[PDB]
Amino acid sequence: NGKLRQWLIDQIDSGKYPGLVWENEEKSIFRIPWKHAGKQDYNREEDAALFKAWALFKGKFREGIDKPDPPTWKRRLRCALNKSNDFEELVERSSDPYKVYRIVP
Amino acid sequence: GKLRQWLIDQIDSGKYPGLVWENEEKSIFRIPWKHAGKQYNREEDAALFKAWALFKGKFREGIDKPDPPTWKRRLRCALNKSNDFEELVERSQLDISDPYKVYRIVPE
DNA sequence: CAACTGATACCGAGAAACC
DNA sequence: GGTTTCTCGGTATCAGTTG
Repeated sequence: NGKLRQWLIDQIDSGKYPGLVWENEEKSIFRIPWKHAGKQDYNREEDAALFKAWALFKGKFREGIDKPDPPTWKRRLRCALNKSNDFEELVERSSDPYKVYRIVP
Repeated sequence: GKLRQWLIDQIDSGKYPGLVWENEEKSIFRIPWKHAGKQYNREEDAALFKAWALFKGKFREGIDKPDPPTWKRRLRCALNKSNDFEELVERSQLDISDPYKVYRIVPE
């Protein structure tokens, strides 16, 4: 139970994802890159990495077993972030597009 | 456990399309497992889940608001957890038009 | 129907709530 | 002690939009 919140915090603190950064000292709001896969500025490795990391973490994707599908990984994390009460996107603040999310206690 | 019989009675009834026996031994059956849209036979397909909530007194006409999603859910959570039935995943078919799941009645 | 979306239907694991 | 429902935290499909 409650794997998403802790996992995403760990992924931000990890520093393995460029653009996945905190935006205040309290570690309560963060920015998340949201590049479109069609556009040219879409570096496949770096812009799909966090979604692939969430599919791997939950066992939905297994390397060398299943066909990669970045669009499904993207949709899975978005649907999860919308559903979860722990996160709330701040829309008035969302070439390098992104989203901003606040963590609620 | 009123489920295990309740179900053979509804199969032998045949009051539900897509809900058939698979052998003359009365031991393996199909149960339709369609995904709702926004509504396309929203009452023919919901009949079994309605029947189950009516039976177990979870839905009394004129007292509760109808709710197809939770009628199918309850019946499905019951069938999967039940010990009187097992699913034959190798024969289930969730990738066709008019899809279904196949179960076996274990004797006891 | 490529990628993407919100809204909604759906699912399984415990945790109750019944029987 | 034995079945069925309830909770919860996600995941999947629908009916479109290009977010």
